[PDB]
Amino acid sequence: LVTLVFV
Amino acid sequence: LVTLVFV
Amino acid sequence: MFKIGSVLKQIRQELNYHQIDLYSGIMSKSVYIKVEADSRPISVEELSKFSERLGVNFFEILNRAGMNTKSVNETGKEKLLISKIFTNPDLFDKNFQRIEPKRLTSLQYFSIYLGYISIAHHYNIEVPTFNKTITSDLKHLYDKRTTFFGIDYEIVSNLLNVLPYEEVSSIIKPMYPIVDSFGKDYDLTIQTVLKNALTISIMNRNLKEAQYYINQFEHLKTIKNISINGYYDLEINYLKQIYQFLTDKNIDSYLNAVNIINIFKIIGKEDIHRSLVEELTKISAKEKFTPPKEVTMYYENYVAI
Amino acid sequence: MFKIGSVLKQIRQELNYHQIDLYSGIMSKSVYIKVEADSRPISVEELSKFSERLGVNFFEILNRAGMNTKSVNETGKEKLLISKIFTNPDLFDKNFQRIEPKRLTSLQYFSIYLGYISIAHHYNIEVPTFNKTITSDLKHLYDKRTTFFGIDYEIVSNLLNVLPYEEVSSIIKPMYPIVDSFGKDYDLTIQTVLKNALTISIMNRNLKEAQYYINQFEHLKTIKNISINGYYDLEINYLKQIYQFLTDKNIDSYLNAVNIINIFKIIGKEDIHRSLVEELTKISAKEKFTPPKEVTMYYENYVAIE
Repeated sequence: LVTLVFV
Repeated sequence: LVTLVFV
Repeated sequence: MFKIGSVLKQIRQELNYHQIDLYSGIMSKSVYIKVEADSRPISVEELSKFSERLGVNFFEILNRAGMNTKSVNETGKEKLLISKIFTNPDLFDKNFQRIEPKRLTSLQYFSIYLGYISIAHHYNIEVPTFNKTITSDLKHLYDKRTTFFGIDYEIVSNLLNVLPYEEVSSIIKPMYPIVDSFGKDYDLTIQTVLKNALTISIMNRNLKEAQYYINQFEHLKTIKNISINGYYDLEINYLKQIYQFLTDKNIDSYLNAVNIINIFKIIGKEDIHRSLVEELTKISAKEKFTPPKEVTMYYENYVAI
Repeated sequence: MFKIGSVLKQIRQELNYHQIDLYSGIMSKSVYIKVEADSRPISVEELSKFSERLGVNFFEILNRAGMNTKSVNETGKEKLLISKIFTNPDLFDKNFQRIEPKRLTSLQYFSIYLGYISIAHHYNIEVPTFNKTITSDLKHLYDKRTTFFGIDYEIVSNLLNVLPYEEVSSIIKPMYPIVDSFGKDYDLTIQTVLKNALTISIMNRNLKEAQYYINQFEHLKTIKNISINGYYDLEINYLKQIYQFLTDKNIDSYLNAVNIINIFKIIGKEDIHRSLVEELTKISAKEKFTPPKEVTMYYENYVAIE
């Protein structure tokens, strides 16, 4: 899957 | 399982 | 800023330590009262020392003080907001018009910008400005880069979801292999790039690229301190199994992929499981990568929308 | 002892930012050069601001500076050493004699102390002092506690491996439920206590205790920001499946447990898988919890000894 990361 | 943690 | 002082007093008292037990050899009892009273800025060098006196983790102390960011910080709120708009697209228009112009102010804002583009694409909302800016934006941002930070891997990770692989491809290569860990949040993003890339690669049947990424992830396992994401290890391995199936053509490999996908369901990861299944279906039909209806994200956990 | 300054210059230059872009509104160009030259202590309030100017994560900056824990810090090296002695027991004697006396100096040292006791127990090495001090030690440490920190959950986590559950039981209850997250390292240890407890509970067939822990872990999933450990989610669920099998007695539950344990093998976690298998064997035979031959640990990853 293509996941969106946000730290 | 019983694991040993070390931070 | 944050009240690191109150926290220090809190921990000291809870553990029953006297002031003389902390400042002894570090500072005067006079100024210490000021630090603890949050009236005097505290230096990292000092906090570190108090952290050893108390016996409580240094980063934990910062967290307790409010470093529990992702919200306390300007850009932090913007990122959490992205999740909101994904559930309430009616809030896109106004907010985007706000972020879009300041997308190049900092690497943080650019990642936020890319998050919005994903909302627009998912809701077929028009964003003409995008296609007429990305190339230059990317040029501007990485043309002269040497070393990359966590936010960079985050950007590239979110960039892969709104831009054809052929374009992002060149930006990725220089960022690997990884040689050292710089925090769990850094280890999280560097793994996401590989996971997202490996997916697009296996999907579009670019088996040579797929192998590259499977090797890059495997490399991370040799760098003690990287701390691999369990969920990613499972997901990446399922892709690794599908990869093998597409080459060594052995039903076993495929069955393993299915078994892994299933485990996600068995452990309560319903949302991520549903997405996985939707993905296996498309690969089995040789469909190229196209933003699905199931949008997965990762803040403090692996979730869907 | 931490070049936070050099790092700041490094990041600023790499991103092509001028000094005026960072100190403008924060401090004079004069003192800033001192901070960056690592000749003037930098306050958390300041670094935080620079962190926003640069656009790079605040904690990442600290890590790059050397905050990569286990780096000196004193106690950090002692913990990494524990792993070494586990592979070279001949180094126990000397080192233990060193840590043992300073076990109550700080919560950090106590956890290190408990780590050693585990080595002694695993190599049948004698440690008479232990049985004659723990009770008092625990009394001394938690008798008057109110709030608990990550290191506490770490202590209790390692304590469960060297002391009968009946004794540690009382110290755990007050530590739960959890209501908020305080860093990933904190979320790691709080999950370990539940994982370890749930294991001993299911093994000794204390099904009421087992349910308690299964529920406490499930509660953590409702606290956004906790960030659960994938590997633990898998392991805990397998125990959850064995729990169900021992009650609602359905072969499906047992098969699920096996399936989960197998996934560990399929993804390369050979060491932890072997340990899991050894554990299922014991559970299927109704064997109570007893320190195995396979010793699992968790630093930056879930690993085994040998």
